[PDB]
Amino acid sequence: SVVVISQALPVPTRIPGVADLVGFGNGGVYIIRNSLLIQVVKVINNFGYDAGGWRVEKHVRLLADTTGDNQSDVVGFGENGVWISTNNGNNTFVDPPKMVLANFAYAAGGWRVEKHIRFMADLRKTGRADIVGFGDGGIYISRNNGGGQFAPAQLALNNFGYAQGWRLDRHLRFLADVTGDGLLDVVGFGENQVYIARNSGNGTFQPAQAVVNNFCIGAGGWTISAHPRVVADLTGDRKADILGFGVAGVYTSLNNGNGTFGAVNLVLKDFGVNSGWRVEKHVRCVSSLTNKKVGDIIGFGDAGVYVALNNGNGTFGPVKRVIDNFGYNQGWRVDKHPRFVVDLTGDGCADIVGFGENSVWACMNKGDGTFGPIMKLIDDMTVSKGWTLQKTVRYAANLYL
Ligand SMILES: CC(=O)N[C@H]1[C@H]([C@H](O)[C@H](O)CO)O[C@@](O)(C(=O)O)C[C@@H]1O
Ligand SMILES: CC(=O)N[C@H]1[C@H]([C@H](O)[C@H](O)CO)O[C@@](O)(C(=O)O)C[C@@H]1O
Ligand SMILES: CC(=O)N[C@H]1[C@H]([C@H](O)[C@H](O)CO)O[C@@](O)(C(=O)O)C[C@@H]1O
Ligand SMILES: [Ca+2]
Repeated sequence: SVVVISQALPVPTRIPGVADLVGFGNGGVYIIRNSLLIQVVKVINNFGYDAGGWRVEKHVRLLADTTGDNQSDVVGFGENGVWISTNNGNNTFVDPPKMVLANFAYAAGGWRVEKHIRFMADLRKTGRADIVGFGDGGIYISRNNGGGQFAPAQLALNNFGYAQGWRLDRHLRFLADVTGDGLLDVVGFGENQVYIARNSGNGTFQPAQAVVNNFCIGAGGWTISAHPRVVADLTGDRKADILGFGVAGVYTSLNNGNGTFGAVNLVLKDFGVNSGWRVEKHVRCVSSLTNKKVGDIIGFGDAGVYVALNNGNGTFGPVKRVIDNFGYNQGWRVDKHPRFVVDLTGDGCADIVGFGENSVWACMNKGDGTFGPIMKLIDDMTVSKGWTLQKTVRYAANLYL
């Protein structure tokens, strides 16, 4: 697959890759490096609930390469600005973090987790992540000029902001390449249309264009509470398509290749409301599970994990239950046990990792979208070791390649 940044998954992971696990726990930052030694290493005495007073409801914590060396850094949008702990290359990070910009923060700019979105993204092909925020006035960017130097925030576009009516309980915003030039464009599921704003590569986005009159709360009755939507390449040309988990099942609108979109089609009669899928019980993902390197469908359902494989053109094979685990029936809960679909083995076919009640578990893809047995990774970064959704943040992330 390709680099798409979403609200649900603001830290993209590489296909192929051997993703690491990163936890912002009470006591600070801990990593599990993907390797022959599986252990938890504490790396930063900060960015934690107790270590610095970091709060899920006030602050944002991400990973991103802010230097251009393909190593991920820790990035926190704190009370009064943006703090970065850079990767030292050896499973250590700079501590204390450095405050790079007095903006995009609770008390510097009036940023609110419940109103605004903050990402890091290399928006100008410099190799380094710029700060990008969907704020009040529109989209703001702080340019990453290297050496830890971030420029004062500049308005990238006067759209997709709270002022323009954008709401986290109604609407969705993504960064994804819809043209194939490698620049991440805005894709926004608004009140009545899906819009794109083309990335000009210079810290600005072009005027919004409506591309589809569906997939929205006011067009087709798509709600945040029942009908998740994603953007992902379903054909293998590196250009992002639209995919929605609706009522009858999965609908898509395919990119024509130039960032305009096709008609909306029902392509699979599963993974929707009518087949019993529920945002409160289940996790629904699109990731590459095969050597076709396109978006396949993965659902963590009741009885286990279900998969429908993309034929390579956005049509799908039959739904198969591939693992009898990680499901609601096995006690896995959306509010307690983070589950990710990411490559942990370097073959290009995404695997499964789940932060369970007692242990972190993984289940590896055989290379063809079928899976091996469940494997216990470590007894840490779990509910029973004091990690909750309300006080901790957990990601899969490529710290290195
Ligand atoms: C959340 C958010 O967007 N904050 C931004 C605000 C709002 O757009 C305006 O306060 C809307 O009135 O504008 C700034 O120029 C500012 O005043 O500091 C930049 C800041 O980062
Ligand atoms: C959330 C959302 O879709 N906002 C869009 C709105 C709404 O469609 C109107 O509020 C409907 O009346 O219209 C705009 O032209 C605007 O206000 O600049 C574009 C903006 O992106
Ligand atoms: C969420 C969802 O599945 N929406 C689907 C809707 C709704 O079923 C009806 O609009 C509700 O009355 O039906 C469509 O034909 C439409 O109107 O666009 C396709 C769309 O994908
Ligand atoms: Ca794999």
